[PDB]
Amino acid sequence: KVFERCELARTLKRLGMDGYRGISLANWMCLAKWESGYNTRATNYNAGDRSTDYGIFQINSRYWCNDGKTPGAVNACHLSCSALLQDNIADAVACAKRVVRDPQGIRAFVAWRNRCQNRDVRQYVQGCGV
Repeated sequence: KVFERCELARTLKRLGMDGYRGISLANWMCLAKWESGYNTRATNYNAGDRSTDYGIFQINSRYWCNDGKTPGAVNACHLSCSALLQDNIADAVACAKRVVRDPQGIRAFVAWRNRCQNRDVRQYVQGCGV
């Protein structure tokens, strides 16, 4: 499913993402935008280390979810990577919350460092009623 901007913002809000571990909803929106374009079906294979990024937040199969074909997988979210390709993002959100519980927090997602950090991110939630 490809989310409309405000539809996604309200959805993340309901799922308890606003202010989770000090991360604002606008920051989460910026992350989703640049990781997948708000597309839950997005996948990206990393030929270098043989891992794959899954879903709206492009969560990696080496550390977070299990796809059974990634060398040295850890499955920290204790989830099948399949769960990260659903239209319903509850599982993706639960896993994203797990990711940011590590020391790095939101910094764990490189895309956030490149496109969101130290930038004006209000634009992502404006007009959404969140």
